[PDB]
Amino acid sequence: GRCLRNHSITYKTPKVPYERERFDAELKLVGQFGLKNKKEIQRVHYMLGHMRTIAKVMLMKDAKDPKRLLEGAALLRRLHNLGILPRDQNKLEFVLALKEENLLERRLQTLVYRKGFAKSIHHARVLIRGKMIKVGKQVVDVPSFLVRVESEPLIQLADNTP
Amino acid sequence: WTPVTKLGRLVKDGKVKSIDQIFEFGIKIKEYQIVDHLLPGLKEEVMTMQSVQKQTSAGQRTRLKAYVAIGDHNGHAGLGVKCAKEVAEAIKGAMIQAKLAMVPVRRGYWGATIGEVHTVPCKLTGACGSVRVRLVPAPRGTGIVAAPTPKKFLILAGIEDVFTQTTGHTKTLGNFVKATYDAVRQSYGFQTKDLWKVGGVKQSPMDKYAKILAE
Amino acid sequence: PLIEVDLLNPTAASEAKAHKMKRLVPTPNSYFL
Amino acid sequence: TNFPDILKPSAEDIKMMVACRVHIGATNLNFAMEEYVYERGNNNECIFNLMKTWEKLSLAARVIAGISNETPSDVVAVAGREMAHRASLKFMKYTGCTAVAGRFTPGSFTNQIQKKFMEPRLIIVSDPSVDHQALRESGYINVPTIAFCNSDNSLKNVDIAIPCNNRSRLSIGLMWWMLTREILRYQGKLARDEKWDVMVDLFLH
Amino acid sequence: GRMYNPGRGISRRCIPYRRSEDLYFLMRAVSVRHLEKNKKDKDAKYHLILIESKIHRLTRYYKSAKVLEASFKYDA
Amino acid sequence: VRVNVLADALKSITNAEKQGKRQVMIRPASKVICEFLNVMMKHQYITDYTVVDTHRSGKIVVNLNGRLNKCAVISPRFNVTLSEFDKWEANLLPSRHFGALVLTTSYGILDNTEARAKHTGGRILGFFY
Amino acid sequence: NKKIELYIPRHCSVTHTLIAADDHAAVQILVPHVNENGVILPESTVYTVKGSVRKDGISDHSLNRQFQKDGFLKTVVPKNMMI
RNA sequence: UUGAAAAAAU
RNA sequence: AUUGGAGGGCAAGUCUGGUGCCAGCAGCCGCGGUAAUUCCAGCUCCAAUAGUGUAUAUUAAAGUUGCUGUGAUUAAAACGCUCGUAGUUGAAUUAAUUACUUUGAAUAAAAUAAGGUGUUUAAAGCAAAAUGAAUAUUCAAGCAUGGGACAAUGC
RNA sequence: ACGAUCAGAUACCGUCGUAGUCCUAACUAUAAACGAUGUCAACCAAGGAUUGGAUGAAACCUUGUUCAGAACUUAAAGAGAAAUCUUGAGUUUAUGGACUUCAGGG
Repeated sequence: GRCLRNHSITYKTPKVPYERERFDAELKLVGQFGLKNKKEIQRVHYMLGHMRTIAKVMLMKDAKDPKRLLEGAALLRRLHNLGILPRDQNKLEFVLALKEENLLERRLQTLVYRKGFAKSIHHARVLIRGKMIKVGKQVVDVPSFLVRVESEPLIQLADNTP
Repeated sequence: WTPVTKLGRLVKDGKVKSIDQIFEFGIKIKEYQIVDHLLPGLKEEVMTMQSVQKQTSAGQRTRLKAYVAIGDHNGHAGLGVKCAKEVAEAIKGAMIQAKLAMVPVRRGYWGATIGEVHTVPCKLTGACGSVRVRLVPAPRGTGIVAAPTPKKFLILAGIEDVFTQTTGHTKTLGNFVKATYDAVRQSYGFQTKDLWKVGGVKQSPMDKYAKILAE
Repeated sequence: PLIEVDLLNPTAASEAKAHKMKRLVPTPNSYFL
Repeated sequence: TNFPDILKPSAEDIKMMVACRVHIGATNLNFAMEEYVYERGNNNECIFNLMKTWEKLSLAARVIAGISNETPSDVVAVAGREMAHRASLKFMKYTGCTAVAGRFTPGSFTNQIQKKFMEPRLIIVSDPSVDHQALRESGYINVPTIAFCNSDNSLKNVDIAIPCNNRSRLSIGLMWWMLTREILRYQGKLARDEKWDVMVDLFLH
Repeated sequence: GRMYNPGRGISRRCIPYRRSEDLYFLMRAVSVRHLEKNKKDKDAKYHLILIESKIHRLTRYYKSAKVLEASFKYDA
Repeated sequence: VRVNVLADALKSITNAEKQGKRQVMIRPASKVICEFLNVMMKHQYITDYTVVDTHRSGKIVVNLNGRLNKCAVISPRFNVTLSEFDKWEANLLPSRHFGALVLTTSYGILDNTEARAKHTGGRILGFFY
Repeated sequence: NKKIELYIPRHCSVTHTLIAADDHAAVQILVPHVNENGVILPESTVYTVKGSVRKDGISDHSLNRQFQKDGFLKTVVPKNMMI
């Protein structure tokens, strides 16, 4: 090793570089959210696969397993307040059933769309990047902000940002 | 229209409502119009176009061989092959064979019965020629981990999660789909633990309704 | 063979034809005169 | 029960069965026909059990009657030997069952496009050794078969086998006569309390 | 099968279901070692090795069983 | 020679079932063979069996009922830790709801399901679908 | 809503094994119950035989082990041949 | 009885 | 905002000028001898994007190094045959160690998986608005202990 | 070494003929040394016949049972790329009976 500070990757390119079925199925999602490139498709995919691993690994063990009680509940607990999983779904099996549209729907470009500020999802990029949007008490210029459940009634416009 | 077989008349006259009832008693579908009645809106796909040749005294008698796989995503799929001079006819000729060769696709669970079927019930292997395809159940999240050739067939059968291992000359596309179809074809032939009980007794559709077709 | 019979209870003739070591309970074919 | 005392073979019925040497089978004995053979003749020929022959014949006729009493045409009888045709056609007339006299055209049960395409639900063959083609067709249509099998004929694709001499001339007419009478007897069209008006010689070659 | 030849003989004595030295006999090796007069008999020179291999296998076992003294050794 | 008596018995049973036989014979009756059948009997994969005494490790007659798809012995019995169970289930069994392993432990010849509750490991003997 | 098993497969009475959906050699024999007067009745017993068993010369002998046991036959099969 | 050979890519 | 490409692998042109088996392209099959979908170029769009090709090398592909897991009649591959030491494997049976198996003890951190925490998100950091994860270990050995079915050691 | 045949023939065809072909002693250790199929063990469809014993009938021959050996025929079954194999080349992605040798594109 060289450096004491840690680093990590967020997106991995697909194994097959060319598929006619994997471009429309991406533009149908890229055009739905008005993203910039194809990284966020993989970045959301990488995040979903990350949490899918723990649930799949934990599901193999019995209910009385101590790690299932501790790590399994802590996985749902984080998944609950993040807004990915509705509160009424409280089983480890529902984590695998989650798709990539759930995490994409919690992006700030999608939350401000449903609040009534940007008519088009492409127009919301300027508002978030221009610092017109404040989440409670802090200005935000990162469109990929995944809000929590408590902050859903808390996104609103700022007050004459510089 | 105008069936010429005993089972065909029952389908036309609205006596058999479900295709699975035919699979129960081993009745062989001999008219492709039967499937077009009980299974409307069947998804369509052409696997490949392969040209074969025969050397003659004057030249080569080239013919086009078409593999098409059809089925509904609810647990039915088929596969048929036809060779003909015309490209359009080869697809049409394989259309009938695909309908003629329907088979149930048994699906099951992996972890628990929390809703709907997603994977195969148990491990299966397709006994094609050199190509052998093995089907392994997978958890809910995992998609169809397979080559582009059998994955497109597994989509039409309704299976959404599966693990596949392959062995042989998989670059032969004709044997690849044949192996995939063969593995699924014997899904209902493996006596698992949940099929021990005999169950109820049901009369055959061709015996309850035998008198209506006797006149 | 192919026509399965009762292995537990063979007929008297069935055990009178087979090899002595191949009977259900092997017994000698010799006596003491 | 399922086999009441009424269907016991009358001594008159046995009297004619031994008259035609029905019990006398071929020399070579198949492995599947050891049970039906009581012992061997002086010149090493199988002698069928007369009691077992009647018991199999009655069971064979019971299945045909239960299936030909609402759809008589669904039973198809084929005749292989050049002489066993007359008994087959007499069986066709007196029961309404469809019959094939001479050579069996291959693909008749499978080629639906063929004009002469029958789809029976029960096939009766007079000789499995000569009617192998008809028996082999049942493997593609899920149709059970009944055979007048002999001591050496291979019992492949047969479901009900009647141990009887199928190479002589009197026995061929007799067994089909016996089977025809029982089929009517089970149906109630001719009770056992009387004697059949037709005679055995009407079925002969 | 047999120890050396590929024969499979199954003839066995059959003790009923009711309850109411070889090393010396194998030295056969002496009788063959006849080889003095028939020197070209390569067949006997092969079976003699087979016989002597048997003796060295029984002696290898009778020593462990403590039936023969550990200084035992067969020779001509 | 007869290295493994259990291997001979299990292959005889699998061959008989595929041919559709009703009963099979096993010549050498060992305590491993007898208690192996009990694990299959407790799961109703066979009806019953009968040990016949012949004073020479007598024969065994087993009655089968159309259920044993395949029973196979395993090359020398690997030491299996309770954490190593999941590796063997994912390899030797078709599905998590169908198959069953057989392990010889200090608490007798158990299966994979009843050893997990018993909380013990042991050498793997075989499996039966 | 939907049912997880598309259909309940049959069971061959000879080997007590599942019947394949594409097994075209498997037959179904129906033998009818007879009354005291020796005249058949609508009630009958459904017998199924797997195709593989048929092609060996075994379907005939195996049914006699089922016919005699069920009472439809008396003395075709001896005692030691019954299991 | 004798019968050797037919330049390269299309 | 560039690179590579627009015959197949593999997404993208049945467009136009010359060259005429020559220049050349081409990772493999291949395109070029006068009407080139591949050459040198003109227009257009396909993949990625502050990234993008090449050359070399580790890994997966590779069930083409096999414990899981290969092949040996004919594709490569059973010694000409037998004896034989080391090595490996060894029938049923019984109502002092070792191995196996289960728990612990103790075992540097960093790193892997993570428990929490709006560095505004994220990489990060253990910080802040008292907490330090029990943090799970640790292959192979060593100590203690519950069990003796399968195993080896001679009585 | 001759005589033919041939464009040539130093070969096939004909005649003659040294080593060799045979035995003894000592070397040599290779063959398409092949069943191109290692050795030991368990299971395994149907049939005729054969070599050598044993056991009943029949007064070397015919016939029943059984053991060991060289083999043969049928299969809608099993395996395989197929040819074919079945006293295995079957019991194998449903992959593990024991051991040894050998192979890694040309």
